[PDB]
Amino acid sequence: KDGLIKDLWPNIRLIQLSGLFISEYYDDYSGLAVLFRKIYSWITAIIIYSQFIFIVIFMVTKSNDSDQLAAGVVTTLFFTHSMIKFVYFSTGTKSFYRTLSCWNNTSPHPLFAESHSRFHAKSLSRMRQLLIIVSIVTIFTTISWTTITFFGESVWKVPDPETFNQTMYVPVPRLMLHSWYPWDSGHGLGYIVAFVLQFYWVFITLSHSNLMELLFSSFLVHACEQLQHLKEILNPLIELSATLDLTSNQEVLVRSAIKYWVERHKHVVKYVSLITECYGSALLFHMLVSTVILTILAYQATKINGVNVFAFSTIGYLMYSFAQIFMFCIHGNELIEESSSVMEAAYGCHWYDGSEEAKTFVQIVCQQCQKPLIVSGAKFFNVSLDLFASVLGAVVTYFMVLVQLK
Amino acid sequence: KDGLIKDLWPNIRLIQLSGLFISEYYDDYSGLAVLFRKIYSWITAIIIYSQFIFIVIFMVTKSNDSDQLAAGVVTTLFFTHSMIKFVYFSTGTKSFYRTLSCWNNTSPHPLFAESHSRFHAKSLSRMRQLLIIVSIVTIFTTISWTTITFFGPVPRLMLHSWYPWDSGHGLGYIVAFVLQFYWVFITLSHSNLMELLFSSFLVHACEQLQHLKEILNPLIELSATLDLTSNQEVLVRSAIKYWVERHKHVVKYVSLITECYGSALLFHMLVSTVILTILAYQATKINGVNVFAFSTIGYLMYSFAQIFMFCIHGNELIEESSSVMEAAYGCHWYDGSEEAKTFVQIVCQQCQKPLIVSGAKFFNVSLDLFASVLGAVVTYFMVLVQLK
Amino acid sequence: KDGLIKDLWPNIRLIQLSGLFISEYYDDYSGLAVLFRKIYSWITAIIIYSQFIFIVIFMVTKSNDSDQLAAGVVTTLFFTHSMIKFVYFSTGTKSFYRTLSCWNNTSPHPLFAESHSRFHAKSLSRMRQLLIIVSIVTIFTTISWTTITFFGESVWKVPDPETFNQTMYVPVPRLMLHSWYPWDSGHGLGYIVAFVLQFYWVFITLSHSNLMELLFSSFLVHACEQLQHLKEILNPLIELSATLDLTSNQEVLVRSAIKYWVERHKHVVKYVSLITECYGSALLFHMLVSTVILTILAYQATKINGVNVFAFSTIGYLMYSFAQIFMFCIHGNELIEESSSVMEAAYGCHWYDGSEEAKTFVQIVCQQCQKPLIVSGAKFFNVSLDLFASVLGAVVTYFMVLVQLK
Amino acid sequence: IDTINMFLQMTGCTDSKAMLYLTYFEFLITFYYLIATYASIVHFEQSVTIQLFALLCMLIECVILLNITFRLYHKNHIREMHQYSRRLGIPDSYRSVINVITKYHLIASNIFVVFPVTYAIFCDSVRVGDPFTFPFLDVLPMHTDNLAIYACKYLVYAISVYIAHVELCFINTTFIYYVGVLKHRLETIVQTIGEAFADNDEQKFKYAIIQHQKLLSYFNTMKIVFSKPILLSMSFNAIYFGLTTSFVIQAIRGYINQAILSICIASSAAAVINITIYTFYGSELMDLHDKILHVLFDNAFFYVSKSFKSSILIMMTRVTIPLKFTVGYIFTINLNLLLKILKMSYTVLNVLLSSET
Ligand SMILES: CCCCCCCCCCCCCCCCCC(=O)OC[C@H](COP(=O)([O-])OCC[N+](C)(C)C)OC(=O)CCCCCCCCCCCCCCCCC
Ligand SMILES: CCCCCCCCCCCCCCCCCC(=O)OC[C@H](COP(=O)([O-])OCC[N+](C)(C)C)OC(=O)CCCCCCCCCCCCCCCCC
Ligand SMILES: CCCCCCCCCCCCCCCCCC(=O)OC[C@H](COP(=O)([O-])OCC[N+](C)(C)C)OC(=O)CCCCCCCCCCCCCCCCC
Ligand SMILES: CCCCCCCCCCCCCCCCCC(=O)OC[C@H](COP(=O)([O-])OCC[N+](C)(C)C)OC(=O)CCCCCCCCCCCCCCCCC
Ligand SMILES: CCCCCCCCCCCCCCCCCC(=O)OC[C@H](COP(=O)([O-])OCC[N+](C)(C)C)OC(=O)CCCCCCCCCCCCCCCCC
Ligand SMILES: CCCCCCCCCCCCCCCCCC(=O)OC[C@H](COP(=O)([O-])OCC[N+](C)(C)C)OC(=O)CCCCCCCCCCCCCCCCC
Ligand SMILES: CCCCCCCCCCCCCCCCCC(=O)OC[C@H](COP(=O)([O-])OCC[N+](C)(C)C)OC(=O)CCCCCCCCCCCCCCCCC
Ligand SMILES: CC(=O)OC/C=C(\C)CCC=C(C)C
Repeated sequence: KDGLIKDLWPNIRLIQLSGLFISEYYDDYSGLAVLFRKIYSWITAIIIYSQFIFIVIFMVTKSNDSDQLAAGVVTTLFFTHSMIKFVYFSTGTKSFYRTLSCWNNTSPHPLFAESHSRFHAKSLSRMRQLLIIVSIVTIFTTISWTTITFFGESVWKVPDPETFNQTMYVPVPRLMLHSWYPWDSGHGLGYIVAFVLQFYWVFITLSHSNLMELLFSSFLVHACEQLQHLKEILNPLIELSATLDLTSNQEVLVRSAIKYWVERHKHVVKYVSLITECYGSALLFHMLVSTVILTILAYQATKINGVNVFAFSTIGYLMYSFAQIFMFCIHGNELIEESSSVMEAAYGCHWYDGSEEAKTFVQIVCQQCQKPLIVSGAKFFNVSLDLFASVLGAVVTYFMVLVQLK
Repeated sequence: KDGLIKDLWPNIRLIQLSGLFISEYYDDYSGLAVLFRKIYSWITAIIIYSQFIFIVIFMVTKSNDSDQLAAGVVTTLFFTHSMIKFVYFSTGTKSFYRTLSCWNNTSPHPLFAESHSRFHAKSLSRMRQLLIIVSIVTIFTTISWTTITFFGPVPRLMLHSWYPWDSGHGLGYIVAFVLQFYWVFITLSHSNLMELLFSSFLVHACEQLQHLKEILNPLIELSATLDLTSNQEVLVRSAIKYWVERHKHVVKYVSLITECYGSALLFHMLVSTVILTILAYQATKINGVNVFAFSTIGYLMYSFAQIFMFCIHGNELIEESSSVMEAAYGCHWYDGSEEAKTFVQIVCQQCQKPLIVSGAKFFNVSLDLFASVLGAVVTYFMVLVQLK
Repeated sequence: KDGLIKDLWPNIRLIQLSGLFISEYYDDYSGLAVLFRKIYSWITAIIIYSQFIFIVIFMVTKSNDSDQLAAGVVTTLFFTHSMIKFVYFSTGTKSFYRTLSCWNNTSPHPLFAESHSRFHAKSLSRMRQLLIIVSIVTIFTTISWTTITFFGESVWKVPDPETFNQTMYVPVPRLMLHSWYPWDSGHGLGYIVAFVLQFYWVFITLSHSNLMELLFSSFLVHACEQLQHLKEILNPLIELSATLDLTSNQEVLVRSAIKYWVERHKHVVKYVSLITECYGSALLFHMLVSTVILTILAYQATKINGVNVFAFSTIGYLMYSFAQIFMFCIHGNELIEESSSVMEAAYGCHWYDGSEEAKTFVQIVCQQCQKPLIVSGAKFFNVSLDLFASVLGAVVTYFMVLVQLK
Repeated sequence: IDTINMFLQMTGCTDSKAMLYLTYFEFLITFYYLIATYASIVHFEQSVTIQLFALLCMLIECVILLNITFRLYHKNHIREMHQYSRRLGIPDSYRSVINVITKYHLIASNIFVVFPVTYAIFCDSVRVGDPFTFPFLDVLPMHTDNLAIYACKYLVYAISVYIAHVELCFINTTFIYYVGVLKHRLETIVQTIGEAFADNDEQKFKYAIIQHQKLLSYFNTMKIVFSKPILLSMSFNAIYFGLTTSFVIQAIRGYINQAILSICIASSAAAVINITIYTFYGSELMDLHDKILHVLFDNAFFYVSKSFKSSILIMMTRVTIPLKFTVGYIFTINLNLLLKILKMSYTVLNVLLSSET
C-alpha cells in the first residue's frame, strides 16, 4: 500500500478486525478467506443488533417511573451512535474508499520534497497520537462501565402487587446493562454468558463509534498538514521568481513550481469536499442523537445529590457525549483556521520583488484562499468549535432553567 | 413555445387549468375562449373565498373552549397560505412572466452546445421529479383528509364550515361534502404548484451554474499557449463572451426569482410561524393514538415539508453559486494567455458573493433558516412541556 | 443655497423654527436676531426640561402599585428620546454641519449630467415623501394623545387613609400627562394652562425626535441615490472605453469620466463615514432606551383584556416604538444593499468588449465595492433590517414567555 | 508611558531585574492570600456574610494571580511588541484615556483602602477588629489586639488591594497603548501610500507594503500576548457580574450584611471597565483596514506602471478583510461581545437569586 492508506494503516486494520463490513485493503482474496470474513462480520452485526434490541425491550416493558424511562432512554440513545455508525460505514464504504484514495499518485515537487517529508512526518505523528488517545479512552470507558456495576444495589422499582399505589425494590441481576434475555440471566451460566456478552458488546460498540470519529479526525489532520505544507513553501516559491542579478529555464522552473502548488491546493479542496460527502450525514445523525442525549442528561444532572453511583454515571455520560462532539469540532475548526490563513501566508511573502507570474499567482491565491474550507454536516451546520460552544451553551442554559423552574 | 416556458410547460398548464388568473401562454386568443376562461377563474375564486369566509364564520361564532379555538385558528391559517398565494399570483403575473421570459432567446455557444444539452435535460428531470413528488403528496393530502374524518351532534364534514343551508341531512350534506372536497383539492393544488414553480426556477439556475462551471476547463485548454494566433484570440474572446453572458444571465435570473417570490415567502413565513406556534402548543396534548395525534402530526408534517422544499433548494443554490470559484481555480489558468488571466481574476472577484434568495431583505432562504425554525419550534415545545 | 442644504431646506427650516440650537443657514445675522433666536431656543429648552422633570416627579412621588410605576416609566422613557435628541443635536451641530456640506462644490460630469439629474430629483421625491409621512405620523400621534385623555375615567389609585390595607380611587385632572405642577392644575386657569403646556410639550418633543430621525433618513436616501447614479453610469462609462472601430480625444474623455466616477464614489464613502460619525451615538442611545421601553411594553401587553383605553395606549406605544426603529433600519438596509451591489453592476457591463483600461477599471471597482457601506451605532451594532428583525423577535419571544409563564 | 514603563520593568522585559523581584514578591503575596482565603472558606467556621466575603476575596486573588502569571509567561512577546512600539508613539486620545484610567485606579484603590476605617468610625454597633473593619478578609493568624496590631494588619491587607489595582491597571493600559501603536503605524502606512500615489514611486509603495506586513506581524504578536487576559476577563466578568448583582440585590433586601456592597460596588466597577476597554478598542481595529482600502482606490491607479497596479490590487485584496481580534477560536473582541456577555450575566443572576430565595 501507499499514500493515505499507509498512513492510516493501523486505523484500517482496526476497522477490519473490529467487524465492520470492509472488503478492500486485504492480501488474501481467496474464496475461503472471503467467506470466513463475511461470516465473522455478519455474526458481529447479528450480535450487536440483537443486544441493542434486547436493551430496547428492557426499556419499555420494565420501565415504570419517569426516572427509569430517562435512564433507559439515555443508555439506548448512547448506543444508538454505534448502531447508526455500523450501518453507515457498512453500506457506505464507497465514499470512504474514494476519500482514502485521493492522495494516491501525488508526489512532491523536487524543490519542496524536504518540506513535504517533514509535514508528512508531523501528520503521521498526530494520527498516531490520536489513535493512542482514542484507544485509551475506549479501554477506560469499558473498564469503568464494568467497575460502576459493583458499587450500587442491584434493585429495580416495580409497583407493589399487594397494595394499590406503592412501589417495592426487587433484586435484579448485576450486569453492565439492563437488558432482557431469552434465558435466565439471574444466576449461573446464564449470568456468566450475559456478563461476557455485555462486556463484548459495550467494548465493540464503543470501538465502532470511536473508529469512525478517529478516521474523520485523521482525514482532517492530513488535510490540515497538507495546507501547512502549502503555506510554508510559499516563500521559496516566490524567491524562485526573484530577478536578482528571468531566463527561460528560470521561467519554466517558476511555472512548474506554481503548477505544483496549484495542483496540491486543488487536491486539498477536493479532498475536503470528499470528506464532507463521506462523513457529512454521519455528523448530522450524531448531532441529532446527542441533542436528545444532552437534554435528558441535563435533566438527570438536575437530580444529582451527594456522591454515589448516579452522580458518577451522569457525569460520565455527559463527559463522553461532550468529548465525542469536541473531537470532531476541534479538527473542523483547525481546518477552517488553517485554510483561512493561506491568504495571510501568501501576502506575507516577498511577492513585491517578484515576477509578474508570481504576482498573478499571489493575487489569485489571495482571491480564493479567502473563504475558509468548511466541513459541513449534511449542509445543516459547519463543523467547528462554534458548534461545540453553541451546544455547551444550550446545555448549560437548559440545566439552569431546569434548576430554577423546578 | 421555447425557453423556460417550454421546459416548464406542465406546471404552467396545470396553473392555467387550476383557476389561477393566467392571460398569456394560450393559443386560443378568441372572443369566447378568453371570456369563458375569465368566467371560470372568477367562479373558482368566488368558491375558494366563500369557503374561506365560511370557515372564518365557524371559527368565531361556534368556538367556545381554548382548544377548539386553537384547532380553528390552525385550520384557518393552514388554508390562509393558499388564500394569500391565489391573489399573490393572480395580481402579480407580470413578475412571473418576466421570470419565464428571462430565458427566451438564449442560445448556447457552438463549442459548448453538447454540454448545455447534458445539463438542459437533467434539469428537466428534476423539474419533473419535483412535479411528481408534489403530485403525489397533494393527492395523498386529499385522500388522507377523507380517511381521518370517519375515525372520530355535528354533521361529518372534512371542514367545520358554516353554511346558509342545513348541511346535516339530505342533499345538503352531500353538496357540502363535495364542495369541501373540491375546495381542499384546489387550495392544496395552488399552494403546492406555487412552491413547485419556485423550486423549478431554483433547479434551473443550479443546472445552468453547473454547466458554466463544467465548461471552464475546455475554455482554458483552448486559451492555453501549448505548443496565440489571431484565430485563437478570436475563439478565446468568443468563449469569454459566452461564459460571461451566461453567468450574467444566471445572476439576472436569480434576481428575478428573488423579486418574483420574495414577499410571498415573507408572508408564508409569517403565517407559518404562528401556525407552528399553535401546533407546538397542541403537540403537548397527545393522549395516544387517536384523531388528535394524527391531525397534529399531519399538520406539522405538511407545514414543515412546505418550508423544507424551498429551504433545501435555496441552500443548494447558495452552495452552487459559491463553487464557481473552485471551478475557475480548477482550470489551468497558469497556462492561459494574459486576457484569460484577467478574465479568471474578475470571475474570482465576482464569485466572492454566493447567490442567495432573500425573503424581502428580512431573511435568507437556506437550510439554516429551516434549522432555526425547527429549533425554535422544538424549544417552544420543551418550554411548554416543562411549564405544564 | 446650494448642495445638500438646498435639498433638505424644509427640514432645516423646520429645525430652526422648532427651537433646536441651530445657528447656521440664516440670512439675518444681526445683533438682535441672533439674540432673539438664542432666547427662543433657551426658553424652549427650559420649558421642555422643566416639563420632563415634572413628569419624572409625578412618576416617583405619586406611584404606589407596580402597574402605575410601569405606566409612568413607559411615558418617561418615551420622552427621554426627545430629551436626549435635543441635548445631542444642540451640543453636536458641528457634525451635522459637516455632513450637510459634504456635497457643496461637487458637479456632475457633462457626459453624465443627464442621469445625475434623473436621480437627484428622485432623491428629492423621496425626501419630500419622508417629510410628509412623518409630518402626519407626528401630528396624528399628538391628536390621538389629545383624544385618549377624554375616553377614560381620570382616577388615580392611592392607599386609603382610613383603613390599613385598602386602596381607593381619587379623581385626578384630565390632562394628557400625569405631571406635577407648582400651581393647582385641577380646575380653571391652572387646568387650562396645564393642558395647553402639555399639548405644546408633547407636540414639540415629538417634533424634536422626528426631525432628527428624518434628517438621518434623508442623509441615507441621498447616499443611496448617489450610489444608484454611480451604478447606472457604469454602462456608458464602459462603452466609452470600447475599442469599436483609443484616440486622444477618446482617451481624455474616458480618463475624465473615470476620474469623475472614482471621485464620486470616494465622496459617497466619505459621506457615509460622516453620517456614522454624526448620528452614530444617537442610534445607540435610541436603542438603549427602546430596549427598556419594549421590555416594559411587552410586560404591559400581557395585561390587555378586550378593548379599552389601556389596550389602545399600549398598542400605540408599541407601534410608535417599532415605527421609530423601522424608519432608520429600512434606510440603513437600503444603503447596505445599494453599496454591496455596485460590483454586480460593474460585472454586468461589457468589460470583455473593452480595452485594457475598461478591464482594469472593472477589476479595481469590483475589488473596492465588495465590502458594503454600513452605518453603525457607535460600532455597537449595524443599522439594517436585521437589527429590526432581531428586536422584534426578542420582544415577541419575551411576550410569549410572559404569557405562558403568567 | 507612566504605567507602560512600570509594566515593562516589572514584566522583566527591561534590563533592570529589581522590578522582576517586586513582581515575584507580589505573586508570592497573592498566592499566600489565595491559600489563606481557601483555608478560611473550608477549614474554618464562618457565617454566611463572611462566606460571601471570603468567596469574593478568593476570586479576586485568583484573578490577580492569573494575570500576573499571564503577563510573566509572555515576556519575550511583550519585549517584541515594545521593540516595535519604540519608533512611533500613540494617538493623543489614547494617551489621555490611559492617564484617565491611571488616575481612576489610584483614586479607587485609595478610597477602597480607606473606607474600612470610616466604617469603623461610624455605625457604633461595630468596632475595630472584627469582620468588616479591614480592606481584606481577616486571614492573618494574629488575633485582634491594640491599635498597633490593628494598623499593622490593616496595612498588610491594604497591600493586597494595592497589588490588585496595580495588576488591573497593567492590563487596562497596555491594551490601549498597543492598540494605539497599531493605529498610529496604520495611519503612517496610509500616508506613505498617499505619497506613493503622487510620483508613480513603485519603490515607495514597496516600502508601504513592507510596513503593512510588519504591522500584520505585530498584530499577530499582540493577539498572542493578549489572548489569555482577554478570555480570563470575559469569563470572570460574566460569572462575577452575576454573583455580585445577586449579592447586591440580597443585601438591599437585607438578607446579608449591607457593608458587602463596599466590595460589590468596587470589584464590579473595576470589572465592567476591564471588558469595556477590551471590547471597545477591539472594535477600533476593524475600522483600520478601511483606511488603506479607501486610500488605495484612486485615479492615480490608472497612470501607474502596470506592475504598480498588481501590487495595488494585491494589497487591496488583503485589506478587504478587517483586523479581527479573535481569541479562544470562538470569540471576536468587539462591542457585540459586550452586548452578548450581559445575557449570560443575567442568566447567572436569575439562577443565583432563585436559589438564594
Ligand atoms: C444540543 C443540546 C441542547 C439541549 C436543549 C435542547 C432543547 C431540546 C431539544 C431536543 C428535544 C428533546 C426531546 C424530548 C426529550 C426531553 C424529555 C425530558 O427531558 O423531559 C423530562 C422527562 C422526565 O422528567 P419529568 O417530565 O417527568 O419531570 C417531572 C418529574 N416528576 C414526574 C417527578 C414530577 O424525561 C423523560 O421522560 C425521558 C425522555 C422521554 C423519551 C424522549 C424521546 C425523545 C424523542 C426525540 C424524537 C426526535 C426529536 C428530534 C429532536 C432534534 C430536532 C432538532
Ligand atoms: C489529552 C487528551 C485526552 C484527555 C482529554 C479527553 C479525556 C477523555 C474525556 C472523556 C472520557 C470519559 C470516559 C469515561 C466516561 C464514562 C462514559 C459513560 O458512559 O459513563 C456511564 C457508565 C455507566 O453508566 P450506567 O450507570 O448507566 O450503567 C451501569 C448500569 N447499572 C446502573 C445497572 C449498573 O460508566 C461510568 O459511570 C463511569 C463513570 C466514571 C466517570 C469518572 C470521571 C472522573 C471524575 C469526573 C470528573 C469530575 C470533573 C467534572 C465534573 C462535572 C463537570 C460537568
Ligand atoms: C424524495 C422526497 C421524499 C420526501 C418528500 C415526500 C414526503 C413528504 C413528507 C411530508 C408529507 C406531508 C403530507 C402528510 C400530512 C398531511 C397534511 C395534513 O394536513 O394532515 C392533517 C389531515 C387532517 O387534519 P385534521 O384532522 O386537523 O382536519 C380534519 C378535521 N376533522 C377531523 C374535524 C375532520 O390529515 C392527517 O391527519 C394526516 C395524518 C397522517 C400522518 C401520516 C404520517 C404519520 C407518521 C409520521 C412520522 C412520525 C413523526 C416522526 C417525526 C416527523 C418525521 C421525521
Ligand atoms: C435572557 C436575556 C436577558 C437580557 C438581560 C439584559 C437585558 C435587559 C433588558 C432591559 C431590562 C429593563 C428592566 C426593567 C423592565 C423589567 C421587566 C418588567 O417586567 O418590569 C415591569 C415592572 C413592573 O412589573 P413586575 O416586574 O412587577 O411584574 C412581575 C410579574 N412577572 C414576574 C410575571 C413579570 O415595571 C417596573 O418596575 C418599572 C421599571 C423599573 C426599571 C426602570 C429602569 C430604568 C429607569 C429609568 C427611569 C427614567 C430615567 C429618567 C428619570 C430618572 C429618575 C431617577
Ligand atoms: C433606560 C436606559 C437608561 C436611560 C437612558 C440612557 C441613555 C443615555 C443617557 C445619557 C444621555 C447622553 C446623551 C447626552 C449627551 C449627547 C451629546 C454627546 O456629545 O454625547 C455623545 C458623546 C460621544 O462622543 P462622539 O464622538 O461619538 O459624538 C458623536 C457626534 N456628536 C458630537 C455630533 C454628538 O459622548 C457620550 O457618549 C455621552 C456621555 C454620557 C454617556 C451616557 C452616560 C450613561 C451611559 C448609559 C447608562 C446606562 C447604560 C446601561 C447599559 C446596560 C446596563 C445593563
Ligand atoms: C406608506 C407608509 C404608510 C405609513 C407607515 C407607518 C405607519 C405609521 C406607524 C406609526 C403609527 C403610530 C400611530 C400613533 C400611535 C400613538 C403613539 C402613542 O404614543 O400612543 C400612546 C398614546 C396615549 O398614551 P397614554 O395612554 O399613556 O396617554 C394618556 C394618558 N392618560 C391615560 C392619563 C390619559 O396614544 C394612543 O394611545 C393612540 C393609540 C392608537 C390611536 C388609534 C386611533 C384612535 C384615536 C382615538 C382613540 C379613542 C378610542 C379609545 C377608546 C375606545 C373605546 C373604549
Ligand atoms: C468558565 C468559568 C471561569 C471562572 C473564572 C475563574 C478562573 C478560571 C481560570 C480559567 C479561566 C480561563 C483562563 C483563560 C484561558 C487560559 C488558557 C488558555 O489560554 O486557553 C485559551 C484557549 C485557546 O487559547 P488561544 O486563543 O491563545 O490559542 C488559539 C490561538 N491560535 C489559533 C493562534 C493558536 O481557548 C479556550 O480554551 C476557550 C476559552 C474557554 C475559557 C474561557 C471561557 C469563556 C466563555 C465564558 C462565557 C462567555 C460569555 C460570552 C460568550 C459570547 C460568545 C459565545
Ligand atoms: C478583577 C476584579 O474584579 O478585581 C478587582 C478588585 C477590586 C476592585 C478590589 C480589590 C480588593 C481586594 C483584593 C480585596
